[PDB]
Amino acid sequence: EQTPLQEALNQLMRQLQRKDPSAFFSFPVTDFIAPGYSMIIKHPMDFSTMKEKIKNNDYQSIEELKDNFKLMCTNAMIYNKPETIYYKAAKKLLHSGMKILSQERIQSLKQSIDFMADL
Ligand SMILES: COc1cc(-c2cn(C)c(=O)c3cnccc23)cc(OC)c1CN(C)C
Repeated sequence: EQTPLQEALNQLMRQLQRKDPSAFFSFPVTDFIAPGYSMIIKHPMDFSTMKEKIKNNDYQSIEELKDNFKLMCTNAMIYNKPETIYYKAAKKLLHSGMKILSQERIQSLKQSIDFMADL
């Protein structure tokens, strides 16, 4: 049993994950695979945590999910240097994600979500 907001967040989530076919951003970055990551990135974020926040109804607006998505890409652009494949994939993912999470699309969903309340 999910609210219209939760289901809209999951559809956007699945569309965002299709822009990351390499699964670079599907799971948290550990210190084991990236030394000093916990000491450099103060607010780590990844697709798995965002999906967990959706299922626990932690997200309030699509904008909050969009803020986490921006944080996810910018984190990779701080820890990784501009030549790295992680930096370049994060830059491309962020740009694609901003078109998906555009104010135009966030709006069509806000109306449909609202129309599913108050009968
Ligand atoms: C959690 O798992 C993975 C994380 C990364 C990964 C991501 N980001 C954003 C980074 O900045 C990063 C920085 N240094 C080293 C690694 C990463 C890469 C993976 O493989 C290439 C896997 C493993 N498979 C799921 C694909």
